[PDB]
Amino acid sequence: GLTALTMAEYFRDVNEQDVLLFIDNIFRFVQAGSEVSALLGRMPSAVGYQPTLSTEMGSLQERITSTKEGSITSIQAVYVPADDLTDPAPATTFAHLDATTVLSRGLAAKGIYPAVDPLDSTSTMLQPRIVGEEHYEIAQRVKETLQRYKELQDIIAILGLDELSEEDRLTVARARKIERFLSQPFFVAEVFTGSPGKYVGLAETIRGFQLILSGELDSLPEQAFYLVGNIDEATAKAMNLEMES
Amino acid sequence: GLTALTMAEYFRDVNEQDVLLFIDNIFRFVQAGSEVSALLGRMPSAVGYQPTLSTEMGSLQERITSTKEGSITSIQAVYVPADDLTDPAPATTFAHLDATTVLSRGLAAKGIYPAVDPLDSTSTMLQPRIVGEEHYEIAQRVKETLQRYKELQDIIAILGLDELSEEDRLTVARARKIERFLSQPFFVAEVFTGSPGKYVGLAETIRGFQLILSGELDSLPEQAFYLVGNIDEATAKAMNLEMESKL
Amino acid sequence: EKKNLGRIAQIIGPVLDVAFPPGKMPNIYNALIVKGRDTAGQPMNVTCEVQQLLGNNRVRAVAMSATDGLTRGMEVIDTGAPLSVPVGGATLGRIFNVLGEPVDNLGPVDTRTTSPIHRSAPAFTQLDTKLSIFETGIKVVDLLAPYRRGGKIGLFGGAGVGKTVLIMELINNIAKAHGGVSVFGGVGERTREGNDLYMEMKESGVINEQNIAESKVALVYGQMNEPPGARMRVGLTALTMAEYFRDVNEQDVLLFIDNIFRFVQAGSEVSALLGRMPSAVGYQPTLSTEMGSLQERITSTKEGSITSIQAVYVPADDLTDPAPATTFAHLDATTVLSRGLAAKGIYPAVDPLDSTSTMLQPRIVGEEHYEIAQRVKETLQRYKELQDIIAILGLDELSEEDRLTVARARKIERFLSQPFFVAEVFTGSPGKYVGLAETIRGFQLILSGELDSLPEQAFYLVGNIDEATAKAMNLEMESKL
Amino acid sequence: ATIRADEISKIIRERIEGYNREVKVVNTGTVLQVGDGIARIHGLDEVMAGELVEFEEGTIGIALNLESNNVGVVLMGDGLMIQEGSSVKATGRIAQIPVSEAYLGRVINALAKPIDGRGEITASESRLIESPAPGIMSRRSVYEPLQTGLIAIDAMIPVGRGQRELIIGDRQTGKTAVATDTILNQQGQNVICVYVAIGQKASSVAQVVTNFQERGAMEYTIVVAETADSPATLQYLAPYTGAALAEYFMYRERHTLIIYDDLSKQAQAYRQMSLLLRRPPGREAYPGDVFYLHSRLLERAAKLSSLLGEGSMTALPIVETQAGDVSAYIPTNVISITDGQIFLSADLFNAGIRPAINVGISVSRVGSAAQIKAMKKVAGKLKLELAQFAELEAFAQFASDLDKATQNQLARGQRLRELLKQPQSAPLTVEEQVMTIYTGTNGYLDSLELDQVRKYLVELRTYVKTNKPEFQEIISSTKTFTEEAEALLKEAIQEQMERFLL
Amino acid sequence: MEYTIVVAETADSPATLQYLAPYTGAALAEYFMYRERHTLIIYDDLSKQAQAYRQMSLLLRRPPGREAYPGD
Amino acid sequence: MEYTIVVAETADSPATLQYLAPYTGAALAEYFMYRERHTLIIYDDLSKQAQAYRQMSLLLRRPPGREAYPGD
Amino acid sequence: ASELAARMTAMSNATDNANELKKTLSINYNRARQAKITGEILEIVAGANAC
Ligand SMILES: Nc1ncnc2c1ncn2[C@@H]1O[C@H](COP(=O)(O)OP(=O)(O)OP(=O)(O)O)[C@@H](O)[C@H]1O
Repeated sequence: GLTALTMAEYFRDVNEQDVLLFIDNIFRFVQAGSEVSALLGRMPSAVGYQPTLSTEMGSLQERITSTKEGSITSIQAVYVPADDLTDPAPATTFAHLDATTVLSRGLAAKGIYPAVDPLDSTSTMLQPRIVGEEHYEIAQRVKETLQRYKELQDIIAILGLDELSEEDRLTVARARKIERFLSQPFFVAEVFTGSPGKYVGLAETIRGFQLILSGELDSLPEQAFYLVGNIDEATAKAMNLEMES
Repeated sequence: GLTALTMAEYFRDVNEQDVLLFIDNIFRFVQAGSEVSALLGRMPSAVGYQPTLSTEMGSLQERITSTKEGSITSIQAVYVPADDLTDPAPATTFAHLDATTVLSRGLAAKGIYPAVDPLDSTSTMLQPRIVGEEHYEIAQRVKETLQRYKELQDIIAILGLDELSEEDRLTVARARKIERFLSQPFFVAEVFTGSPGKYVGLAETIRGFQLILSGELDSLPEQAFYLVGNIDEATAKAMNLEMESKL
Repeated sequence: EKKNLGRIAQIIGPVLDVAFPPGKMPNIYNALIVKGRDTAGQPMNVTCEVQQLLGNNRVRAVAMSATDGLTRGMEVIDTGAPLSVPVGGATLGRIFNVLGEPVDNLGPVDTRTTSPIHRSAPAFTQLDTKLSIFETGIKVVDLLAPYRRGGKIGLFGGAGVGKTVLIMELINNIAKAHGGVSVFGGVGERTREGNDLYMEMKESGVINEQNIAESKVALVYGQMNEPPGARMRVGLTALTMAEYFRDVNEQDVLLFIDNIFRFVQAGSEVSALLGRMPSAVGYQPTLSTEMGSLQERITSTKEGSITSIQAVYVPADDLTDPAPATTFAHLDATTVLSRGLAAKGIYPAVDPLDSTSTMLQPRIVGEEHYEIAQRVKETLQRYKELQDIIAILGLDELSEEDRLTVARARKIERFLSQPFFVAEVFTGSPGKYVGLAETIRGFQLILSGELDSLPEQAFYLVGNIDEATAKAMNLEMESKL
Repeated sequence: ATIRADEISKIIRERIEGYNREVKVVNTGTVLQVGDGIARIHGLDEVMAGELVEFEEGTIGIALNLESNNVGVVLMGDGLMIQEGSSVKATGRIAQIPVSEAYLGRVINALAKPIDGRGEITASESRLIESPAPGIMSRRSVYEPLQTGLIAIDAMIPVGRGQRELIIGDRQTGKTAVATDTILNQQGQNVICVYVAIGQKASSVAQVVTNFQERGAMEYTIVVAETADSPATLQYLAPYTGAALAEYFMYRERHTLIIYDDLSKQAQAYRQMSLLLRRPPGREAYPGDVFYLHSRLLERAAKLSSLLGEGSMTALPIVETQAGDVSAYIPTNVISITDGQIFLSADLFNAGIRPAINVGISVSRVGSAAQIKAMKKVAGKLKLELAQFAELEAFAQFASDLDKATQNQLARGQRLRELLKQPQSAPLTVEEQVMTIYTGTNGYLDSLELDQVRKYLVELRTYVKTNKPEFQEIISSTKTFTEEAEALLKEAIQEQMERFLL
Repeated sequence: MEYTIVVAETADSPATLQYLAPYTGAALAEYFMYRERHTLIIYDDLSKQAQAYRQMSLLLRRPPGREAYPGD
Repeated sequence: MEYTIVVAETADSPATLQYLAPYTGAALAEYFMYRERHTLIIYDDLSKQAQAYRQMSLLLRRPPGREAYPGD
Repeated sequence: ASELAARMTAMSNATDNANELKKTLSINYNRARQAKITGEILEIVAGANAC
């Protein structure tokens, strides 16, 4: 991490470029620190890591700052161990990051790739000044629908889907449409399975989410929105699904 | 804590007068022992307290006893660490504390203050020949009604309030009435409530609970029993609420 | 071996660190007796084994008896070999503690032959290939959940369910049908239950109080009174006492090691005493290694099988935590004794549905055995389902294509109950040993559809299926009167 | 340390006879504190970090962590007969293992020592335990298919030569007969298997090795077997010698297939080997080093580029979720270190699907790039049908429907799922599983009695190759599923349907 | 109370007595048993007894097992 | 901004500076508290201060307690 | 009778789903219990030495 970060900061500070550093598995850096400091005689800390688990990775993260000459947009694929976010090695990275997107294994166990959990995924750029009140308001509405769905998942537990009234039934149908739509065949996931990738823009996906939340798309089934690009292509996939029956 | 105990022990050994020591947060008397025992060289015990948690806690609590020269009544405001009611610091003090009173965040999040649990708060002075037979019977009936409500909390929350019986529904509404009636406007908690405080005696609360759980007044609205001094004030608040409903 | 006199330098509780002269040192697991002096005035010697070496000629040893009264500087004597267990035909009937001294006070045991406890594993060439079914003599075990000879077996059911009459039946049927003997290996056995079992044996003809060395059990009782180093090594003591039988008489041996979780508990006790940093939930770090060293010498060598039967007690009822995990990684057949079934009186109380075995597969049992066993398990599944509905609808209202299923399910649930060669002391029934072929053909006749007319109580407490037809024909004879 | 390991009275006597005197001890050291499998040797100043030091009895030890005076070694054989004061000697080699082309068929005891008892093996040592893992420039992406044999695995979760792929089941559900099946199907194509059983009851590895014996896989397989009755250091190094032994054939331009068994058990033996050292543990008391452990081990199994010769090694490790939770420390750790997971669900194996593969969870990251050019399209269609059946059974369509399945798609999905089940250790060739896949997916047989699709297809497979050897030739030579092959197999399955009707 | 030895260990009684009390009552009841009289020894708070043993061991620096309770 | 001090310490400060940031803030605000101006200190990630204190105390080898946090 | 059978099938799928939820909750509770106990034990042993 330090050597790749120096390689990037030389470009950001001497050549004035907008270089990116896709540091992969920050957690592996912290766990290597855990090994070396378990062998370096340094006294053990929280669950297993080094005592300096918030200053060593601070030396990683805080050197990644956009200076007035150039800016760097690092994408750090920090890894939560054993799939719990309370762990200190990603918990000390949550405080440093600003657009954290938690790829919870739930939506991947359901088959929704990418499995970016819409409730846990959050950013300091979801502000009115940055994205405009339009995109911000639609983000708030979709997080509202998904949060209502996740909180009545305790009732879509032991009981059945039927026990909901018409309000909860409509919000569950809309939430299922959304959490299906949030999938996308990647341009690099042509290898595993599925369609060639579709590049979806901001001003384009805002139309799809406005359309879904506006209620004008209740006719479409659930497997129509799944693994599709734009909303027009979603309606096309629904039509072709009806033709193939 | 030992300083307070020394003053009280003097007033119970020499001045021959029954004294009332209030220790606040006796759990600090164990946690500070933890912070010093860590450095002292003594090995750590369970979840993080000192090894001699129990003997130190006893060295405080045992010196508080009515000893034929007086009576040191004492009310320690034990702190349950994050409501870990199994933690060593309250688990060792439950053995020493006679009339324990477990206050619950669960019955405070719904606003029922004081947050004393009707079930968990138990005392060895609830024996009948000591406390009075009718009082003991009312306490038993109140605790049983609250236990039935806590056991029906799972059926109510999931399968709907209607899916249970129509006698058990009377027991549920009666348990609601009781667990709201045992709210109290304190004189010192007027700054939190905004309403004045009502000091209510023992016989008055017994006479209130008798009429509440005897089914004689199961018509009043639930809010008419909330934050109310006596059952007569609850009856008056029912009239106030029925007038405010249409007005 | 040698007068390796050392001084017992440090005695922390049960663990007693002994020093040694720099010349000779007992290696790991090399037993050493200390020439101790009791408070009473008699030179009682509490035996120990070297669990760990600490370098400066001081071998950290755990004690097989109470250390109350061991001055530092006492003469500790090395034996040069692990704890000598008095194996042989002599140790057939008497009770033993871990060091190998009879505590039933009958008499001394012939120490002419003795094998060390910590003999290593058998070899790859010495292990046997064929996954051979072990004919127990219980119809339930032989049909539904067969036992692997040379394998491991778990009796999940607790006490009061009939575990003692089941193990007594198994020992007596081993001595009767097979040619071998069994070795009850009670590890950490609560002494009241120990004497319970011993008296049940002596009154059930399993061991003869008038005739020792003709009996069929080698009792090894490590009572929970004894220090953790003792009731840990009681499993290995029983193991070597049975391994002598195996590799000297070439006969099938049974180890009834009592609930393994006590052995793992004792391992945790002794490791926390040695100070070795604890592992997951709190059992020793060498949990897999230690429990594997206990349960890997349970292998069918070319000489003979040494199949064991090991109760397992899950703490807080989870298969997840390491001790039941590392145990169920070894077990080859798991049969639970069900309390409700025991209260019903379907002795043996072994649950037909929840019990399973890795041997049940067709290539191991036989294609017809696998088919009939799977069909019986599906029938008992159907009956466990319809027990809900036969309360509401009744036996007549429901469809008569599965009324046959319920009838044959009652017939199977009764036919699984077998009278034992041990229950004769209680009830008076003679007791029938049922071979695997006989119970296979009986269940095939019951489930195929021939015996749909015999009454349900004609299958209860009967041996072969023709004996069940005899019971039904006698009931038919008495029906007129 | 106040009590330093270099403070035995005899040892300090050796230093106190001469303070600043005659040249020190070069290679002779007296073992002291030979306790938890970790003998602390005094002296041995010439020991390379990682030496192979021998003892008096003959028990080999790795000299991992060597301090200022004591060269603390990790003795491989159990340090029972080693008494304090015995003399040891370093061998002058760095964790070296004897390996040759004569191990094919043997049963090694994790120290390059045969345990079958039939003769001893000679070699040129030439391989290391802590080897340099293959670099970044040397690895070429996985394209060569690896015929696992099982329909489910090689149809939806394909494995290619050089693509590590763990088998994460539960206890007592597959993975052992399942890994044995993958080894066994490798009879015709040249691979040098290494079935390294880390922790297995000796009876289980005896059963597996004898299965190999009678079924002919011993001509190429190498059972580096370590029982459960073995010191944790040997269960720790067993997959390392397995991997070095398979790498001796991977670096010489020959495809290999190594299969670790109970890779959770190696992590458990490392947990033992570390908590005896009292090195500080982490989650679930693993010493935190388990990721580096399973990195050195699993990462040295990948396909090498044509620069170093076309070699390859799939790794197929077997982690056991004894906890029943895939989000436990060592299963999620090996999932993060491996290139894909083949989940063997316990509930499905208890239900009856004998290769317990569930298709939704078990993914193969190498994807369709691994499969043959023939199977890609037909397995894509089968995966489509499996998605359909998975939804129809997991979700609505319990009440009849607007959809009304069991008439269109649920019956065919049930045929597929009842078709995926194999017999016990009956491997399927490439063309045979191609036809088995094709029959169900593109609707050649839908209305059959769903219980006995396997019982039909055994007769189908018996008849088709003896009737139309053209199919085996078109699949074996072209390796591509041409449409003329579709026509001729249509004719063959027409005739088979006829002879099944009569 | 004619026939009942209430071995009493108060809280401020040191760790060793709260440790030793069950053994003291056991030594009384064992005498009364060995002299033919059936007895009934009723301990109180074995969790508190093990807590006192935890105290005295962890003070004595003996390695702790699960729940910080000592080796034996 | 004319009335708000911001005692700011980055992540890449040595853990003593993170531990002393809230104390510097409290002292600089207490100067105004003794100068009778009703100040208002606002900590941010007070978990980070105790975390950096844990890093120091574990690097000083003082004995830890719950959650590997040090004693005080 | 149709309403009572609908209530019966609602209670039936609710009982099956509650069984599934009880199994999943027991698994999560066992892993939480083991994690809590092993964290406690590592706390205790690591605080014991404190070199
Ligand atoms: N496809 C199959 N069909 C029928 N039986 C099977 C199949 N695969 C394995 N078995 C049975 O499983 C047994 C072997 O256990 P299995 O391979 O299922 O788990 P395992 O890996 O041995 O368990 P562990 O991980 O604890 O070693 C064999 O006795 C065999 O009869």
